[PDB]
Amino acid sequence: GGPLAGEEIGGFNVPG
Repeated sequence: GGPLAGEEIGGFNVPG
């Protein structure tokens, strides 16, 4: 949840 990645949908982290 959020504008980047970290969750199944979105998140707060880069997809690194």
